[PDB]
Amino acid sequence: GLSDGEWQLVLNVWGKVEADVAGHGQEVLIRLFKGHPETLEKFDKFKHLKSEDEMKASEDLKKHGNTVLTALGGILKKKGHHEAELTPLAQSHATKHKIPVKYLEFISEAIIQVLQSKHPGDFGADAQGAMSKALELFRNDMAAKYKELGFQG
Ligand code: HEM
Repeated sequence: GLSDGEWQLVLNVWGKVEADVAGHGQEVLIRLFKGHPETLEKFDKFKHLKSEDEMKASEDLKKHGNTVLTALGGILKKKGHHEAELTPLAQSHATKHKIPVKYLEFISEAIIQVLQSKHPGDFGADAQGAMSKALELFRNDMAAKYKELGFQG
């Protein structure tokens, strides 16, 4: 449900993430886990991190943040015509990783916070509104797929 100009604002600030995907991805998962501690409990591999300093040092957390934002970028570049990219993620998150839809709101919040924290000058009011709409469209489509698969949306 985005306009073409709102997709361009999203893809233009996504270019800042592409200049450093793993660094943004690491900061998103740290913000997700420090903001909403219960999300960390879905990651069996990341329990042992008892602090933001242990999370910062974890090369596996950084590698997983990289994988997370590389997939999200694949989804955003499709501008809404993203069913083929979205399906595999809704499949794996609804079944194997046991992620509720609400946790998707939390990581959406962490992404905006990261973008605002790292690019305050480039991520103004128009870019913010457009990225919020993009992440809402992703969340909504993820939830519709979960319902299709027999899960709570
Ligand atoms: C923008 C939203 C998200 C994206 C793009 C994303 C993407 C991914 C990708 C690409 C993988 C590896 C492939 C796969 O298994 O599907 C993955 C794994 C995983 N995701 Fe996400 N994810 C998102 C949100 C979440 C949230 C909010 C949680 C938990 C609160 C979560 C939990 C996990 C877990 C537990 C795994 C498996 C990790 C492991 O290797 O041990 N994901 N995610």
